Amino acid sequence: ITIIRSPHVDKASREQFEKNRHKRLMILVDVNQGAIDSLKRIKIPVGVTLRFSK
Amino acid sequence: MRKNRAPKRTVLPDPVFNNTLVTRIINVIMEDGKKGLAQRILYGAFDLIEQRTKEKPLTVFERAVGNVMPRLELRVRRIAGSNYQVPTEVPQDRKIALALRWIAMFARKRHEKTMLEKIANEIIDASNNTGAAIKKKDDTHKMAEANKAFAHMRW
Amino acid sequence: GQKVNSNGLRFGINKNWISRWTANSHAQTAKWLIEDEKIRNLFFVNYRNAQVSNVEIERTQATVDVFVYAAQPAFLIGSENKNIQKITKQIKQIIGRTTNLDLTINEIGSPMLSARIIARDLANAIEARVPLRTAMRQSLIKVLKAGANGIKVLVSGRLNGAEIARDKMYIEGNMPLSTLRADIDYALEKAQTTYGVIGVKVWINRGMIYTKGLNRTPAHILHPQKKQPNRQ
Amino acid sequence: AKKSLKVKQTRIPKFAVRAYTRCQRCGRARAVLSHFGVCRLCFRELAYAGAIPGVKKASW
RNA sequence: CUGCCGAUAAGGUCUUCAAAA
RNA sequence: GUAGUACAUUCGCAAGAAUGAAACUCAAACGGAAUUGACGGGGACCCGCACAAGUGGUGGAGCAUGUUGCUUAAUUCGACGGUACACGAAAAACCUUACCUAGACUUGACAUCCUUGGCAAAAUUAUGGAAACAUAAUGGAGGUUAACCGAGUGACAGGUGGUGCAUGGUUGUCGUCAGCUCGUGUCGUGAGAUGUUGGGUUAAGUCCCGCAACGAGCGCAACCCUUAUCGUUAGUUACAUUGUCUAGCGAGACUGCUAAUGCAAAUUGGAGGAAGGAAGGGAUGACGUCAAAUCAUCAUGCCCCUUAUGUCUAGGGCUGCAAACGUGCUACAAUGGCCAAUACAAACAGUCGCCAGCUUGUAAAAGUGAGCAAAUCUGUAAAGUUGGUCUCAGUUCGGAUUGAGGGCUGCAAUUCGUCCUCAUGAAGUCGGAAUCACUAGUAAUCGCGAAUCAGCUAUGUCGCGGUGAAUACGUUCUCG
Ligand SMILES: [Mg+2]
Ligand SMILES: [Mg+2]
Ligand SMILES: [Mg+2]
Ligand SMILES: [Mg+2]
Ligand SMILES: [Mg+2]
Ligand SMILES: [Mg+2]
Ligand SMILES: [Mg+2]
Ligand SMILES: [Mg+2]
Ligand SMILES: [Mg+2]
Ligand SMILES: [Mg+2]
Ligand SMILES: [Mg+2]
Ligand SMILES: [Mg+2]
Ligand SMILES: [Mg+2]
Ligand SMILES: [Mg+2]
Ligand SMILES: [Mg+2]
Ligand SMILES: [Mg+2]
Ligand SMILES: [Mg+2]
Ligand SMILES: [Mg+2]
Ligand SMILES: [Mg+2]
Ligand SMILES: [Mg+2]
Ligand SMILES: [Mg+2]
Ligand SMILES: [Mg+2]
Ligand SMILES: [Mg+2]
Ligand SMILES: [Mg+2]
Ligand SMILES: [Mg+2]
Ligand SMILES: [Mg+2]
Ligand SMILES: [Mg+2]
Ligand SMILES: [Mg+2]
Ligand SMILES: [Mg+2]
Ligand SMILES: [Mg+2]
Ligand SMILES: [Mg+2]
Ligand SMILES: [Zn+2]
Repeated sequence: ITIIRSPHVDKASREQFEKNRHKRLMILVDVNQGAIDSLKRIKIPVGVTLRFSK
Repeated sequence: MRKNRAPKRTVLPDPVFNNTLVTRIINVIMEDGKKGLAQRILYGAFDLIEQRTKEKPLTVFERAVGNVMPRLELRVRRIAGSNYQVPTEVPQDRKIALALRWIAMFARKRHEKTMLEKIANEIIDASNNTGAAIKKKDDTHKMAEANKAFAHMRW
Repeated sequence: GQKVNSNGLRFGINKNWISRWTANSHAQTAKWLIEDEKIRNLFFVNYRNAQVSNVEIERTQATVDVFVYAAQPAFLIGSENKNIQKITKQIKQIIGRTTNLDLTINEIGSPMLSARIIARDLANAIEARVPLRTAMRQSLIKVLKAGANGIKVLVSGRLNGAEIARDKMYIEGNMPLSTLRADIDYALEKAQTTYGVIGVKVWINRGMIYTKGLNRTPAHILHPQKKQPNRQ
Repeated sequence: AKKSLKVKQTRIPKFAVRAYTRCQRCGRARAVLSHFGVCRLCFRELAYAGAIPGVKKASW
């Protein structure tokens, strides 16, 4: 996103910002309760976002 | 105020007649950044040269371009009123470059038809020292000869 | 000339974000963004006698977590946990009853070398008709005795009620602003004086961070203990 | 004339095309970022304090 | 290495202070 | 200052010489010396697309947009050399909107504080209505008042109203130029000087020497991001012509080695190396100047209005037009116009969306309708290659303007949306004096995507890739 620095005039002076959506994939073959029950105590730090697709 | 001499990019040996100079004139006739178009135009003119002059196109091109090459260069130097000119010996690299620039400039103004025949006619017309590029070279040479006196003072 | 915000130049490299949440949609990204500003402004504008240095906000799909660092948490706590209930109701009205709050006061260490409370103390002194030269010097000497690096204080405004605005700065030590590895904490405050507005800017140098990482580590809260509660 | 326009923007209009987007922090109408609901000069202040997670300065 | 090359309305801020810490 | 002036006197052929005031007027003087800056059509040295060498443009024509002036009920306000003029405005039909004409309101559309109850506001259907708003209806989530719905009620709310010459905050500019200062000490009666100036080296007040100076701070440089080679981890939604590709970590380049010369920093050459001497680009912009810009992002001292400069709505206006300028687009053409076939990208974006395919349509598009919450599905790449044709004409150039018929968005396209089809075919054949940008994937040029957005002659802005040059001898002139 590009935003003009100045309040009123001088459109030429415009700063920039970025926001990166880092992405990873991880596919589990077979889980079973032995893994699933242990999966309940993981506590994922807020920032990370999950897309569980079953 | 710069104290540094600029580098130089390679000239590249031509891909057909293996005569570097062909690539330079290709770049000179370049317009709109079309490498493809320029090669086609130029190459077509050598084929027309074959059909007309019955001689080797590279030899004709050298005989035209080498004949057009000037010797003296007049540099403008104003002091109080107008400019007294100064004849100086131009380097070899600039000699070929200036020759090519004039060849292209008078070629894109001839009364002829498609620039293939236009540019083809200028080079064949310059191999016999009778054309438009020749007159330009003649004029600067005569101007330098007239202004021989101030050649000693340059700056 | 104009300088880039010192805090804003070091965000995402050596400094973490004061609010860490991911919203659902572009409509829910605006509500969750203005609301946290109200909460932070609430803490800062009122409840000032506490020296609140920074308030962080942590939100999930529906659970709001607040981490509030202060130098004197007794005023927030109140008499046998009175003022505390009041602030909870304040926070609930701003975000909504439908969510879950987990406000957490956390007492702070080394309160001096923080540009927020210093600016607040500076602003209070100017509003209290205290002479400007004496006020900055006492704050400067106490901060240096606290055991930090150079501090830069710029106090621009209608100085001493004058009709022509001036500006007074006082650097004392190495304040490398162009350096990224340095830990510079910056804060700005508006001293509301009867003759107008006074802008105070405090640059503090708190050493060099030679451990690479987007922080995730405390900053001048570690030296003494840091606990207390009100959480769940 | 600012406060009345802010209140009117929150209120629903009688036509769908009558609805415009105004900054939620201040009341600026033009140059509003729908991705954040924040105008260009409030987004700078918020970005320089770390309130919006992930908006760091760019080097490209 | 001496071409040429003229003009620019009036009155105005700005240092408050070291008594001292 | 009057003024070496006037009167009187002496000398002189003459011009004049000698002598020599006052009235009036000012708070100082074309006073003296010295200091810090600025300036010089004064020198010495050094820098930058500055000049020079090239390339493509602008000023000429048509069109888009902004500005000056004029007009109007209003053509809202601000920006005005460089540092304003495709600027605020990253979307003016209604809304926006701050302007004008009208129709309506008064502790008010919004808020708190206080005595006091909650057994609502909405939305929508009727009638009158330009719509505001009124009279009637389902009397409404809920939670007993939480929030709000109110009554009573005066403090007051409200102002895009003035002052950016009262300010805070933010920004342009010199300028990414290499500067600006402080502590201690010394010299000088003093302003002040020293360090910071000398000699070498750089992009650099970068460093090394010298040195009544010794040190320090801000700036400079490096630490940050990105591109260029490789190693390691991982192998689906990439690859699957098997090791590309994507993104985590790490290695790599350190004047590290050598030759020359310098005390030393350091300069040049060579070696190896993907990369050599700031390897390319970005973020990063010192004290300060211009009382530079913004009270119309926001906040705020002070002044002004308070049944009106506040508020709601409908219509008009911000789109005018004898004119001038700025920034861009399209051209004046065979390095091209038109038609057919056809190869090769990167980045970004997408569930009121991207929209594949199919059917209809001369077309914009409509209907059906899967797929995709995304390395999976979608957003046709164009220049370029080949073939046919035009044969240099105001034309098969150029598209303006104008008439008609259609499509989309939206209550609504007349003021004032754009697209398609048909019809017409202005000027313009390289543009005067004078000017602008650029030192390689750069200029030039061809497409693609995103932001604000229901839609928008954005040809604007921010990005991505395809093709891809010419020139730099030098500081004599020119600007800083
Ligand atoms: Mg306002
Ligand atoms: Mg003259
Ligand atoms: Mg006398
Ligand atoms: Mg005199
Ligand atoms: Mg002087
Ligand atoms: Mg030139
Ligand atoms: Mg023009
Ligand atoms: Mg004209
Ligand atoms: Mg105007
Ligand atoms: Mg002004
Ligand atoms: Mg200006
Ligand atoms: Mg309007
Ligand atoms: Mg009820
Ligand atoms: Mg009750
Ligand atoms: Mg006001
Ligand atoms: Mg100003
Ligand atoms: Mg000395
Ligand atoms: Mg020295
Ligand atoms: Mg730097
Ligand atoms: Mg001014
Ligand atoms: Mg209207
Ligand atoms: Mg306009
Ligand atoms: Mg453009
Ligand atoms: Mg053809
Ligand atoms: Mg596939
Ligand atoms: Mg004509
Ligand atoms: Mg045409
Ligand atoms: Mg119309
Ligand atoms: Mg012609
Ligand atoms: Mg350059
Ligand atoms: Mg072009
Ligand atoms: Zn805003």
